Amino acid sequence: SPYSAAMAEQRHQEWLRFVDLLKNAYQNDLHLPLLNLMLTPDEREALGTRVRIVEELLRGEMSQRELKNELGAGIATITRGSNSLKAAPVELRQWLEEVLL
Amino acid sequence: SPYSAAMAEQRHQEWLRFVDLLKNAYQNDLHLPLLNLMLTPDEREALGTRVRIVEELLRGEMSQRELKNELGAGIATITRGSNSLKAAPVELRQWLEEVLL
Ligand SMILES: N[C@@H](Cc1c[nH]c2ccccc12)C(=O)O
Ligand SMILES: N[C@@H](Cc1c[nH]c2ccccc12)C(=O)O
Repeated sequence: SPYSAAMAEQRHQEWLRFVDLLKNAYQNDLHLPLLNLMLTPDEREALGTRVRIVEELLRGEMSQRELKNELGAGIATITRGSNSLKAAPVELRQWLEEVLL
Repeated sequence: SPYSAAMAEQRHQEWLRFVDLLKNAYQNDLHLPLLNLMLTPDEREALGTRVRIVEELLRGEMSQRELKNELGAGIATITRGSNSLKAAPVELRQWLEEVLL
């Protein structure tokens, strides 16, 4: 059932319903309460850490091992982060270099 | 070590940086690739489902058991959603009723 075409199309629309919800929360300055509701504390912590991983990977100064030890993350976490950043569109990465660095 | 005011301070700074990066991404129409970068596929799926949990809990029509069975979720997931909703500030909750119902 989970691997069906119907379940996949529903999943895509459900995700975008969240994205649009959050867009509107930011517009009405309800983003912080919404994200407190919608996420667990450990998810929020992971997201704060992932920002630093992306930042430091784009910066290119720390090695992936240095980065793991600085953040208390596992090597595999850093590697997933690196894989995802490698796959990101150029337009995002270019912007991230502007705003994160 | 993770259980200190210093680490709580740092975690919040890091979380707010994510929140503000994403705020900025929405302003620049880069939210979609940023969320693809920063979240896993199971995380996005879970967020899409949690929007439905919150929607159906506010609607008040389905029982929590009906909800669990419709979404293929555990009872305890529905319970966590219900707990967070009961604790939500009224401004957030009223706005969710507005936009989701
Ligand atoms: N998009 C990534 C999410 C992710 C996992 N670990 C990370 C570490 C850093 C940055 C992003 C990530 C993925 O699907 O795997
Ligand atoms: N803020 C909630 C996140 C959550 C977990 N499961 C949910 C189900 C529905 C809505 C929100 C949630 C929490 O910390 O537990």
